[PDB]
Amino acid sequence: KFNKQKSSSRRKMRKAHFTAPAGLRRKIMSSKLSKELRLKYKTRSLPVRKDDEVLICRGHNHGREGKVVKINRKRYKIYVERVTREKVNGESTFIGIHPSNVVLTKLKVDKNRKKILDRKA
Amino acid sequence: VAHNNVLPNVHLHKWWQHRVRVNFSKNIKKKKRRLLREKRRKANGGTPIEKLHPIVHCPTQRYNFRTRLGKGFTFEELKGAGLTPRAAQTIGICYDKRRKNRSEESLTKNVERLLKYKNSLVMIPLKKNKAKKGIGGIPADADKNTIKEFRNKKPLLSIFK
Amino acid sequence: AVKLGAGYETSAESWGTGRAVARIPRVPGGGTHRAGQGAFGNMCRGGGMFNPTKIWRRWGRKVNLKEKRYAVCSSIAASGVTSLVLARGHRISHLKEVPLVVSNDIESLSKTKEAVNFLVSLGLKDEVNRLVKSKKIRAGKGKMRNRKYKIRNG
Amino acid sequence: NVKAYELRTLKKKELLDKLDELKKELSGLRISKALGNSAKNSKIHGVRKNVARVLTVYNQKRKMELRQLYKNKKFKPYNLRKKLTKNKRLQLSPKQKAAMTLRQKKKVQNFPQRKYLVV
RNA sequence: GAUGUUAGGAGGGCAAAUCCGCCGAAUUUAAGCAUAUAAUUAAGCGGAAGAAAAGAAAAUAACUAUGAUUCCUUUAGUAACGGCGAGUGAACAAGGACCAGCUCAAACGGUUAAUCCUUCGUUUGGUGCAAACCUUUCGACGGAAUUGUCGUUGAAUUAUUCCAUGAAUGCCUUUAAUUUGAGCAAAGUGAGCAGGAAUGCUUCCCCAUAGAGGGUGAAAGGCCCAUAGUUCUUUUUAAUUUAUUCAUUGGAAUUUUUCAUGUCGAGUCGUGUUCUUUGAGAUUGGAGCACUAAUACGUGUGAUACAUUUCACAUAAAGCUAAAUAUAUGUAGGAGACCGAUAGCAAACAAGUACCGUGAGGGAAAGAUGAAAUAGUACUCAGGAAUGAGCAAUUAAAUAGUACCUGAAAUCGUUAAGAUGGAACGGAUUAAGAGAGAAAACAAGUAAAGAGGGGAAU
RNA sequence: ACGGACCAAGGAGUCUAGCAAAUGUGCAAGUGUAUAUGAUUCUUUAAACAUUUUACGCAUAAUUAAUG
RNA sequence: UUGUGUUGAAGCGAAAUACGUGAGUUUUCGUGGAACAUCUCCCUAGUGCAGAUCUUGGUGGAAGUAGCAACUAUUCAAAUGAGAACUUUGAAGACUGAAGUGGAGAAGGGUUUCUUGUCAACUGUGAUUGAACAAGAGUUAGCCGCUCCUAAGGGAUAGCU
RNA sequence: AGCACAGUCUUAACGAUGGAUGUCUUGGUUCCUACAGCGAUGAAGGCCGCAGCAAAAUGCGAUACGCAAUGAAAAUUGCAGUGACUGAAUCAUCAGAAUGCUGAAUGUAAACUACACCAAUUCCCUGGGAAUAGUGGUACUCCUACAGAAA
Ligand SMILES: [Mg+2]
Ligand SMILES: [Mg+2]
Ligand SMILES: [Mg+2]
Ligand SMILES: [Mg+2]
Ligand SMILES: [Mg+2]
Ligand SMILES: [Mg+2]
Ligand SMILES: [Mg+2]
Ligand SMILES: [Mg+2]
Ligand SMILES: [Mg+2]
Ligand SMILES: [Mg+2]
Ligand SMILES: [Mg+2]
Ligand SMILES: [Mg+2]
Ligand SMILES: [Mg+2]
Ligand SMILES: [Mg+2]
Ligand SMILES: [Mg+2]
Ligand SMILES: [Mg+2]
Ligand SMILES: [Mg+2]
Ligand SMILES: [Mg+2]
Ligand SMILES: [Mg+2]
Ligand SMILES: [Mg+2]
Ligand SMILES: [Mg+2]
Ligand SMILES: [Mg+2]
Ligand SMILES: [Mg+2]
Ligand SMILES: [Mg+2]
Ligand SMILES: [Mg+2]
Ligand SMILES: [Mg+2]
Ligand SMILES: [Mg+2]
Ligand SMILES: [Mg+2]
Ligand SMILES: [Mg+2]
Ligand SMILES: [Mg+2]
Ligand SMILES: [Mg+2]
Ligand SMILES: [Mg+2]
Ligand SMILES: [Mg+2]
Ligand SMILES: [Mg+2]
Ligand SMILES: [Mg+2]
Ligand SMILES: [Mg+2]
Ligand SMILES: [Mg+2]
Ligand SMILES: [Mg+2]
Ligand SMILES: [Mg+2]
Ligand SMILES: [Mg+2]
Ligand SMILES: [Mg+2]
Ligand SMILES: [Mg+2]
Ligand SMILES: [Mg+2]
Ligand SMILES: [Mg+2]
Ligand SMILES: [Mg+2]
Ligand SMILES: [Mg+2]
Ligand SMILES: [Mg+2]
Ligand SMILES: [Mg+2]
Ligand SMILES: [Mg+2]
Repeated sequence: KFNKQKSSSRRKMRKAHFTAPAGLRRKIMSSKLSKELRLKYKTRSLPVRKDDEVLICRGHNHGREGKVVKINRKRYKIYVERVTREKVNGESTFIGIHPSNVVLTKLKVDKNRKKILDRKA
Repeated sequence: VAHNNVLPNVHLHKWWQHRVRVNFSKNIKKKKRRLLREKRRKANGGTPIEKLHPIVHCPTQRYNFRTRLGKGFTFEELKGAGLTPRAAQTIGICYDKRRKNRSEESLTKNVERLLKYKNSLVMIPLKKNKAKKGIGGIPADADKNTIKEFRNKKPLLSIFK
Repeated sequence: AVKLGAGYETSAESWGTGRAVARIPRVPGGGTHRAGQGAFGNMCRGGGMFNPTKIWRRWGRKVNLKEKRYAVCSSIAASGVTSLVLARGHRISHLKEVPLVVSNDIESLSKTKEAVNFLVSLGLKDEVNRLVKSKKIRAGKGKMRNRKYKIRNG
Repeated sequence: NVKAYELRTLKKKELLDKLDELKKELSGLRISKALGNSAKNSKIHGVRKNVARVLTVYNQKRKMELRQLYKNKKFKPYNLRKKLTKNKRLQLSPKQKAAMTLRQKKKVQNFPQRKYLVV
């Protein structure tokens, strides 16, 4: 806003969003952590990895908790354990949820994650 | 051409569109210039970005009465001041080898101005602490406390106008 | 301003009269759907617009400094006058004095919340509410030119 | 699937030997692909990558040795020379640019652009 | 002088928007057209840079004089030029932006080239992990140079004061900025309704140095990215801090007094003549040719040719030089009271692409399913197959089925009603139909008793 | 007489320079702050504000080829 | 400036005891699935179409009409197949008639060659055929050419312009 | 089981055809800011390649949709395969390495992968041992230096 080096322009922003590199995608697919988690760490939001257990707030399944099977940076959607849905053929696939509509509980924690937490602190 | 209008004298028979400058950049350009000036001032810590110019009388029968800043002080005036040209150049003052004096009064005025300027100015030493007297015209190097005091006071730009 | 060579980058010329087609310039050659078609001219697909817009149009308007000053004065006067203010749309039913004068303590406020509270205390609660309400998505293509929201002036 | 840091230590001959082996392997893979097979068709890419890495390592080593050989000595092979834009190369060194005539230098020494706080 | 695949090097081409030379039109205007005008333009060719070019007075002025260029405001649409027609058209001053000056040649120095360069080196430093740079002084062996490099900017001589110098010990601090990348970054995922899904509607909360913008299954300050703000590091560049001692080689500015009046750019200026260019007018600049100078008492300007003479201002015929100034090119940012897929670049898409032209060249059309195809049509029946149908199936929605958003008009199909003797439609006024409708086209209130909603009094 | 098979979209007195009268507005023997500077101006801020602790334009005088 | 929206916006189609002299405005139903207004004032514009042998894109009547008439000419049976006048095989009858729809080559073309598939479109009728589409595969030289020489000529070296 | 003549024209409903309108929009547009040369150290341009399954575009160059290194950092995915539990999978950065053949193109040539000539060249190990017909170089003008001849 106040710094005239970064563009406000809507179109530009949209372009950036769509064409972001993988790292950028990873960064922007962050999710809110639970109240307890927040209390524990000065962190408000973390980029969600694989073995994180999440609770969904928005959508058709607005309360079904479960671990994340896969995250998709191409479509900006994470996939939960039991958000299963049969396709037309009958093949079972996961319903993709945007990280915004989800709040994470149990955290997958590696050295990198620890470092990130420390940085946040 | 028709009716009682002035005869058309709009010189647009050439490919004028090829050379239209619209100054959308005016105010912004000015701002930029100002910024640059500020930067320069900062770089030249304490010293004034502006150089001393002598008051001179404008030529022609129509501007004769008016006086304005001329570029450069003339050897004679420098001499009067008690300054070398080179020394003057090194300091704040512009020197003009080509300008000549035909007015004694004018010369006197110029020298007075120079004197005033000299009085106003305090010289920071070339090497730190080491207080040494100037060459030919340049005054003296003052001590540190004095310099500090001077700095604390507002640098006036009244002489340069 | 539209680009200078817009619609006119073509070498198209008119076939003349005896071909049973209008005499607008036509794109030369063949093979393409573009070949044979009307060239420039405001009526033609892919033509130049009528009077293409130019940077040298007068954008700014010089106004007499004095005039400007006068205008400012008038505005100030209006602001002083409660009725005028009311007309202008501000919710001034709950304010004692409309030339609103507040203590220098205001110049030192450091928190938006505090400011809001002060405003509320003054009587502008309603006004504030209105302002809050009035952020809304603009009708039209403005949305696409960095003018997405419209907000009333408090 | 050998990576760079393991190869920096190995002698050049050994590296060469490794490379040849890799090449041979690649050839075999290619042959297999050519024949009616799809078993190890995806293994080849990795091998190729490895080979490339090896080549890079060896090349770097070669370069280093060359550099060592041609340390100083005024002129140098144009590759080992500091490759920079032609214009820049042409351009005089800053020192050269600076170099003033003697009288000028003297003048500078005498009357430098002094700071003259005006109050 | 040739010659060398000798040793070391450089030029060539691409790219142009601004830039600098050349070269060079015509359409056009003059209501014709020939001078003019277009235009010292386009094209052509050659050359540079981040700017280029210009630039340190053979300047203007006629003043109480100004003082390199450039650029802006202005002079000024003025002086002037112009079949004195159409048209064209400066400069000085003045107000600014910015301001910077200089070195060759010539004079001088022969108790001596004091210079310069190639190659080979030699040894203290400072950074960097390396790679590398960055500086430091010192000699060789060659050359170049007396057809002239370097010092001096008249020459000495006095007083004054600086500047370089080298070694020991000495310190490397505190900030201000400025510019790069970084992190960190306030507060709801609360009722209820409707919905496929809130970011909506009510209502109870808050945060805001952050209520730009984007995303998120509909409008979100509080869901996420980012934003306001800061906390580092990067770039340099100011201020502040610590300098102190000893060695003398060299130089400089004034200031005295002597003595010296030096030097100052030639097929060049200039004139004549031709052509061009100019606002330049008995020629403004330039150029070709012919002629061809003067030494500072010179000779060149001082806008009418000339003679005789003043006066004022300059010091041509060698060169360099930052700043302001310009950019439709390229890249990278940021914008809009701009355009919204026949618009906007030709090009929102595998666009300078397909395709056309022998070739120079020409040159398109073409975006959108949904929130989600990790819901893209399963299955059954009829079909050679496409397709169709389903009691089946994804979806909120398939008349959203990939030619997929919305789906107009022309045109065509089905159904119904009607009309119909070589047009049809139409206007005016009815008519019979066929649809529509109740907000004037009737019923306020009163009573019995249900369903709701309110407001007030105490 | 010409143009029009039909339909949809596009499709034509515009913009700048200077002058003019008209009218509005401010100021008014003045007026216009030109460039440019200045700011406790910086999302908007390419605007707005300010004008140095006798600039110039047009007008206030005309007239003459002209010294005037 | 004060509002309308997923209890459905714009648009579109039909209308309406609708209002306006009129441009229009407003409303109802249906579709639609996301925005939309300002008339409170005025500010700005690439601002209003029936025509331009207008431009572009679409669509008609003509019209199921003109036509699908050079190269003498086909027929029967069978096969493949969903389906055969124009695919294949046999049997006739025929033509091309060595100045050949025969062999080879050049220019030009560029995978058209070949096998196995094969039919969305194309193959102006059909088509199971194909120079179409798909997957592969195919061009082997000391001797055949190019490669070497010079020709008309061309591009340059030295100059000179 | 019956019954409408047909056609032409008109109206309404529901469809076809078409892609208008509306709504969008990773594009343009102008303006502003900032920087601004690439090349014999082989450029721009053009060919030829390069993926496991690979046309175009995009990216790259015989190390060929990438290598190293740095900063992130668990995925990548149509399948096959490769990785994590951090020089590895993927990005970003890019300084190191590498950069086919050409093209100013520069050995002579050019509808040639034609042809000369001078170096044989290259790699390994701490002077030998391996290799390859492979790699360099050789244009024209010019400059400085050197060389030995000429007058
Ligand atoms: Mg256009
Ligand atoms: Mg609209
Ligand atoms: Mg060149
Ligand atoms: Mg000429
Ligand atoms: Mg004419
Ligand atoms: Mg005419
Ligand atoms: Mg040109
Ligand atoms: Mg250049
Ligand atoms: Mg220059
Ligand atoms: Mg001027
Ligand atoms: Mg005037
Ligand atoms: Mg002219
Ligand atoms: Mg929606
Ligand atoms: Mg001279
Ligand atoms: Mg002329
Ligand atoms: Mg004069
Ligand atoms: Mg110059
Ligand atoms: Mg277009
Ligand atoms: Mg719904
Ligand atoms: Mg529909
Ligand atoms: Mg939609
Ligand atoms: Mg549709
Ligand atoms: Mg006619
Ligand atoms: Mg007709
Ligand atoms: Mg027509
Ligand atoms: Mg229209
Ligand atoms: Mg008026
Ligand atoms: Mg509307
Ligand atoms: Mg128009
Ligand atoms: Mg029309
Ligand atoms: Mg009409
Ligand atoms: Mg048409
Ligand atoms: Mg046939
Ligand atoms: Mg016969
Ligand atoms: Mg016959
Ligand atoms: Mg044959
Ligand atoms: Mg065949
Ligand atoms: Mg057929
Ligand atoms: Mg076949
Ligand atoms: Mg084919
Ligand atoms: Mg033979
Ligand atoms: Mg030969
Ligand atoms: Mg010959
Ligand atoms: Mg020739
Ligand atoms: Mg009938
Ligand atoms: Mg790597
Ligand atoms: Mg790493
Ligand atoms: Mg060659
Ligand atoms: Mg040949």
